[PDB]
Amino acid sequence: MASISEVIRVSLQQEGRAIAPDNMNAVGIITGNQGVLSTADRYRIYRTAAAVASDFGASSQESAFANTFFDTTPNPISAGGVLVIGYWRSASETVAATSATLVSEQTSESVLIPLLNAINDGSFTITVDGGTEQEVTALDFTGVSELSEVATILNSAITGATVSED
Amino acid sequence: MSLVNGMVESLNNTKSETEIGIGGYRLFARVRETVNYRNIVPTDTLEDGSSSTDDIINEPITVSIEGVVSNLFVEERQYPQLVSRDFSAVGEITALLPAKSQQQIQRISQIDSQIRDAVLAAERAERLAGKPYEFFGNSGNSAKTEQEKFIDFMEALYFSRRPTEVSVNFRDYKNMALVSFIPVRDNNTKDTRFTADFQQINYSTLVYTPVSSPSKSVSGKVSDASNKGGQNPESNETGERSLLSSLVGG
Amino acid sequence: MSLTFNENGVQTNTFSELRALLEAGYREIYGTDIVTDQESPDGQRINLETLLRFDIESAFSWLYSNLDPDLNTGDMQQIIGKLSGLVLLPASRSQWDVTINMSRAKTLPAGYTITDENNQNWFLDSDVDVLIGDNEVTFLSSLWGSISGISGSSFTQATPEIGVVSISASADAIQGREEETPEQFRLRRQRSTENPAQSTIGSIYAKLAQINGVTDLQVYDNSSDTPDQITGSSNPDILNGSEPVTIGAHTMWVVIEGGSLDDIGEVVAKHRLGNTKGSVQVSYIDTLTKPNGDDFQIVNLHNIDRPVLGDLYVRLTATQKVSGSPIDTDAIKNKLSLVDFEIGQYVDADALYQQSLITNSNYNVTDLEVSLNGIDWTDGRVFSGYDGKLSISTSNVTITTVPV
Amino acid sequence: MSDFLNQYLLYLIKQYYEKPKANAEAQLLISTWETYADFIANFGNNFDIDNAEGEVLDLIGRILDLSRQVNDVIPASFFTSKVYTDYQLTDTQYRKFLKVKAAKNICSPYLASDEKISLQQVVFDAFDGRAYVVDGKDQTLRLYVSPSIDDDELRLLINLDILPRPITFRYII
Amino acid sequence: MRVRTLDDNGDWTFGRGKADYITSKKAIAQTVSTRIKSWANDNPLAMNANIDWKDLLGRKGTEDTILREIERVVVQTDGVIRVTELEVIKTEKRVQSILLSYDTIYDDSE
Amino acid sequence: MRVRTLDDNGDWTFGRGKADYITSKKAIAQTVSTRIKSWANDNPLAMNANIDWKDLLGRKGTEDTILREIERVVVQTDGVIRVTELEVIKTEKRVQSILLSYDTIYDDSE
Repeated sequence: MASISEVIRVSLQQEGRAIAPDNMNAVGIITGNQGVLSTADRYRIYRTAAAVASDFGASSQESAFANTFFDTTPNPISAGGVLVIGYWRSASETVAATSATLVSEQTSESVLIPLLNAINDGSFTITVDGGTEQEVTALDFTGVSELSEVATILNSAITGATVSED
Repeated sequence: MSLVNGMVESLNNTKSETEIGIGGYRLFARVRETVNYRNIVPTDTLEDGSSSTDDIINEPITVSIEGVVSNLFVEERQYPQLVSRDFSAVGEITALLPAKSQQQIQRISQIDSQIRDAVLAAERAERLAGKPYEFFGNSGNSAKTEQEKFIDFMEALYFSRRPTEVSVNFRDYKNMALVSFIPVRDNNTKDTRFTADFQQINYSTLVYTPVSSPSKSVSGKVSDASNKGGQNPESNETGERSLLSSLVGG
Repeated sequence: MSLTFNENGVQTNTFSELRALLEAGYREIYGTDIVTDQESPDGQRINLETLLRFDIESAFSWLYSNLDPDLNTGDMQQIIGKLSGLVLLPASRSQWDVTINMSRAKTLPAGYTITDENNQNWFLDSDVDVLIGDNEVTFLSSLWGSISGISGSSFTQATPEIGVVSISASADAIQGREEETPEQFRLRRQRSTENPAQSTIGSIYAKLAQINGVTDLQVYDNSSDTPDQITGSSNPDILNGSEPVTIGAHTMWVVIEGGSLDDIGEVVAKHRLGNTKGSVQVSYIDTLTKPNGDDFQIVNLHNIDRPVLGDLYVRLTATQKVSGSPIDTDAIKNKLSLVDFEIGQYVDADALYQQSLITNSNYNVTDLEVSLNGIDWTDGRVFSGYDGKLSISTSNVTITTVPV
Repeated sequence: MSDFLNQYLLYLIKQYYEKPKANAEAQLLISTWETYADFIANFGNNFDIDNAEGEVLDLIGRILDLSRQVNDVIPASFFTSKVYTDYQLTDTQYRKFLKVKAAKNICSPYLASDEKISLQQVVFDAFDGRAYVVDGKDQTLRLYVSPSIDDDELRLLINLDILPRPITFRYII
Repeated sequence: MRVRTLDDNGDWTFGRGKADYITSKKAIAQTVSTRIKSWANDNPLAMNANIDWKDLLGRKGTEDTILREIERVVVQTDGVIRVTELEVIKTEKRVQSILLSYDTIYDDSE
Repeated sequence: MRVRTLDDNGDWTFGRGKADYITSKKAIAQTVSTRIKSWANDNPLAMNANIDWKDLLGRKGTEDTILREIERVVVQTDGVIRVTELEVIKTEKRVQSILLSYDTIYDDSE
């Protein structure tokens, strides 16, 4: 079944255009409720009521303020602007213990894959919990078409930790 | 009538990049290029003050193109004109037709080969209705210079008495009828300076048609019951064949 | 049993079966237990689609239903009737031979109209050739049918040439034929199914029954080398036979009534291949060119016989059955009388019961029989006579009621 | 995927040729209509005197005035579909009698009639090519037959007048 | 305007009659979404159904005409008013993705 | 259009009626081939039968008009559409041979 879709696809816009507060109209609403914006996640950027709801729920007063925000007919996003929800610690935030992370460089997926597919054998040295040095000596990256696949390969290789691509 | 119809069918003629010329003959230069949208607004002050609107009768757009044709035209940046496809058998729907024996089939084959020779010319003509250039075609003979080609194509279009499609920049109007073609030849330039006024043949559909434009394979199939006038067959002479000998007895 | 054209005939699936088929398909494609089915939007949809398809299938059922000479009843009856070269007889203008008497004998074109007893026009297409004497011309009624009139002087002098004097004609009418109804056509066709056969035992019957005035018919052949026998006949009903006749070998025989002698002779002379036996002597002539390029007229003389009409006697008893609901003899007589009888056909008790009942009949029949000489009934058939047509007059149809 | 289904599915626009539910549904409609198309196409196949059994044969009888009731007894064609009484015709015999009757309906008293259809041609393809008519002397009609027909059948046809016969007839053995 | 809803992958929906129908402002969304997808000389019952793809993705130099024809199809849709559309990537391999935004007849009630 | 075939040397053919007739696409070929060969003021029943040879091969400076008239004859033929013709040799002794190519109404069924 060779679909029409592989010569044209028509879908719905998914990410909120992923813009940044550059212009003057980058307005904020500061909450104090540690629901989803904890410290080090001090802000989130939105351009529609529904997204604020999905991160905040139409019940929480923050989504209510977003609703009364975007409901203004000439609202800021109509002139190159964004809404942003902040967070001031109202009372005794408890930051849950995290696990060590390692975020890699921004890789375009158009250059990482062509360079990987020639690399027959693998080679890593990683350490988790300061344990014995782990060396990975076989990663047949030849059969890889997207970063999700190399992510899975690294996940299978690095023992004691999980590998994700994002 | 409706204000909505305006934008809707204002964009109904979109100019392709290939830039059909006077119908495919782009081998001249457009010195000037005008269109004339006109309207008849009845004059006297309209009657009611509440609803007596809907009184701007539309008009046939004319398109005037004056240009020059030389022996050697070098076209700057325009894509090739490619022959349009013969999408006639798109819905062609056989296999319900009867089972009939060989040389009963082949008799039909001979009849088909026999009248295809007499219909296929006009069939191609209707397939290429808007654009006459690739119907008449590039002249192809090395004797005729380029002004030969422009004049004989223009005469073919003019005697053709069939509407053509004409492209002003930003619009490729679909049914222009050649109204006036004046080529002029000064005695100080070997080129030909020609002014051609076309007039759109706009015609809408009065009757209920569910299908806008079907294939040739179903165009007659979805046609509504057509009407012809009466006639007195008992008073015809041009075909007054006698009664077949197989009928007088019976 | 969905739309099976089998030995059993045509079995177009019933509407419920078609709906079940479509619903089963829709159910398998979309939803095993989920999609709704009736008195519901999708259900009404399914109903519309099944309505289209069942329209077509009932058309199939009707088309095969009209492949049957005993059920056709319509145009399809004639389409199946063209399968032999016969069609329904056309309505014929009634003829009327009258005496006109004009003072001059130049010419008479189409126009005339007479006998205002009825709002009628009886025109012609021919001149007058004799003086003021009573010279006869033939008029055709303006109404195609069994039109007729009696001798009345009520002529409407439409546009008379001179208008000499009244034209009262002698009383004799040719009825004219009303267009043949399908009901007659069914029996004529099924009986005359051998029409295109050109001079066989059935060809004579089929091509004589086309004659403008014929009413009842039979054909006979004696194919044996031995005389006084009958083997081939128009109806198989008499092949049963074993009853005397007086005919010769290698001989046909026509019994016919109502046809013009000219046309009957035309058909018999065109379609006979042997000896012919009969009293009336029909004739034919034919224009043939000699190889020297001359002209002459052969006369084909052939003998046919007109049936000796007769009577028939019926021994019938009726049992009326609701206390105080007596039979009506008159209705029974007028029904049992109206049975059309074919030429020399066996009248048997066995069919006459069906004609001895009327639409709402309170009486049963328990002792019925037939006889030829007003007496001496016999429990089964009795023979009419090979050249004898029969009727059942209201006079001799005797009915005996039994009270209850 | 026969011709009917394929040529009709082209009326599915290409948004819907590949979505499985839509294609299946369109195929469902096309299939239900396709059984009617097949029925119309096979009507000719399954109707004529050859490929006819049971009621249609009887129908043909009543269209050619020949009921399966010949009131005579013929031995059985012992070389299930249908059984009748003894004194009726098993199908195949009644088929080929109806063929003979169809012939004799369009008879003519000419053995090589150039204008109209002859006796010889129509009796010959009545028996599908196992009959041969030559005249006699006292208007006898001698009739040769292939040995693939029992005497019972032919003597019955002559004894029921189903063979083509203008005035006189006979057979030969 | 009603129209039968299509599920995620875009196949048809039967059952739940009068409820698998999209009401509005989303019926326009679905109808534009798959009016774009209607190749021109496909349907024998509408041979100018929508824009001609086999003759626009198979020829060099049609991006402007792709965009003009998409605007034509969208604008000539029962329920839309305006458009705001352009190209967002530049054939990231060779496939270009264009961004199309239109104002339905709804959300103009103030 | 039917027309009696001619054999190799171009004489007429009788016999095999309805079979010595050229069917099509070759009937056009034969008919153009010998329409070129029809001198103008020959036929008393068509004195402008085809192009005038006694007044074009007997006068200097007619090559352009020879070509234009050949294009006229060919194009005005029942069954042809276009032409593509020019001169291939240059009077190798003094006879010039021109190359004539035309698209019949056939081979345009795609």
